[PDB]
Amino acid sequence: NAMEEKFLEFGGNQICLCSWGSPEHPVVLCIHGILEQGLAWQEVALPLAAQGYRVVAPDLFGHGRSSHLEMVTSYSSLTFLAQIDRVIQELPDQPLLLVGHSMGAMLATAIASVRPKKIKELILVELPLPAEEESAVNQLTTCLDYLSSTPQHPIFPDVATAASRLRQAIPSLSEEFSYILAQRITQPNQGGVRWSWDAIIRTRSILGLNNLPGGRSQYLEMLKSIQVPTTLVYGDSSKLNRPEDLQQQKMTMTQAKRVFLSGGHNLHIDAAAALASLILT
Amino acid sequence: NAMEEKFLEFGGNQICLCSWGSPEHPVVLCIHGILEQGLAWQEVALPLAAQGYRVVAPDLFGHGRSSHLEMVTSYSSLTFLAQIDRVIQELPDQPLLLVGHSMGAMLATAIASVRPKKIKELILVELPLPAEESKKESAVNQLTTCLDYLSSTPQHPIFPDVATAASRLRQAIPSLSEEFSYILAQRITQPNQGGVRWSWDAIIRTILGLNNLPGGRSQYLEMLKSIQVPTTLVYGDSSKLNRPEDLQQQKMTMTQAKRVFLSGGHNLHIDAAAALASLILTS
Repeated sequence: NAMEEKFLEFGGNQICLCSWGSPEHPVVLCIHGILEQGLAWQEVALPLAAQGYRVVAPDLFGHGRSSHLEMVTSYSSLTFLAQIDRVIQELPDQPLLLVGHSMGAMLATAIASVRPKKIKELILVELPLPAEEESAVNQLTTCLDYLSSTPQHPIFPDVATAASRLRQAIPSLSEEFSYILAQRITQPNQGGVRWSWDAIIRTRSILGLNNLPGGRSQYLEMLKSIQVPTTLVYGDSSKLNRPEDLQQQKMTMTQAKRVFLSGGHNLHIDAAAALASLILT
Repeated sequence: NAMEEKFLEFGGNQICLCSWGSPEHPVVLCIHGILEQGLAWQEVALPLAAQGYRVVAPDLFGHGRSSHLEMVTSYSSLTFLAQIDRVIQELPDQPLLLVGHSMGAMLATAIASVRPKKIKELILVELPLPAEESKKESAVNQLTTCLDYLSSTPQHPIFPDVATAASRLRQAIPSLSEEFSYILAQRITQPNQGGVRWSWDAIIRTILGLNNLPGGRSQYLEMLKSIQVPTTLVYGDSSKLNRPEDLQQQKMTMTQAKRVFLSGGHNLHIDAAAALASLILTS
């Protein structure tokens, strides 16, 4: 029943893999979104594991218990894609179910476009549309100044404060689950605790984590190119996608099934059971 | 006199700074191209140092004596740009002469666009332009090729001795003296599997998109157009790097740049080293 954790070496760093279920069972590979962690999948993972699946959810670099990258420029969608590809390499050589949430869904789309034989079904939860289109020089200046900044996390009195922060951000989290999440990504410091994920990732837009290595044009190509059965899952009260954004996705991924669940952006929390059932279908 | 090396820590890695001349003298910062090393600037650096300049040539990560990046995806133009920005932050706070060759010239243009107040003169030796790209969809194929490559573990050839490695350098750049070819190979070889291999990172020889920033030909020209610092475009009169249309494009885009043709091919830092030093000295 309980989550297991193991580390896998990659590129001089360590990837923390969270898993639930029997190691001999068919794999559901789940990719979390920005600032989250593999444990965020727990409410989806438990009913899947109960039905005979092995659920595997890596912490992306800089998140959860995975290594922070010592050189800031190593944080890129390309690095996360290589990380996920390495995780797949470590899993059994059978087509698996691939699920991604938000940034995780963008990553999953790229992985499914590159490794179609490995992907039995693709489930894209709250897929974002890339930014549409100022000068590259001014972009580059902002980026280089950001990379040299040395962002720090605030000091909370205790883990309970951190858990309350997570519940403010995702009101459907139980007190228990908010604490289980917060304790895994806090560390003692300066007489209290602070987040233990890499502070540099909090301005993901400037780091380019909102886009794939080839930019928007690579992303739109990918969406239409996906060869594997796919379901687009959205929260019926999410504000991630405007109506025109939903239409852009529907008109690009014309072969994808589309499902709306009861919840906002954070459907892995808001509608965990419904999402697990969807994956089981 | 002789080259000195000083190491600077950055991002958990080590940057080797090759330098010639007195530490208190005005700086000429030189950026080498792909597969080369800071020592490749020596023939330019000696006459500059003799005229009272401090010449500094960093080894780019994965090259020369700088660290290899243990995660392959770390090799990007942005990483090299951040590395060069870090090196500038380490140098005195006085506008300096920035010189780049080939890929190093591309990197030099980007850093000059970002930190113009730091640059007295920008000297661009054999500046490339990105090719006009096809509008055919190849981005899935490109990412596949890239991911497969990133997980490959290419091995360098094993040469029987350093003299053989030096011969390979001299075949690549015929104007290299036997002596200088040997000095370069000496620095970038190491024992392996019964002979010697290159000591730079084998993954760099490639498909990784290392040669250019994100944007394409059009975006890059906009960068070039924006350059406010005094600039000299330097070309080899027998170089085939730039077609006449590419030379024309650079001239049209950078209307305030001075332009000069030196006697030699692409590898002017070797072919025309004294002439290039002379040009730098007159800026």
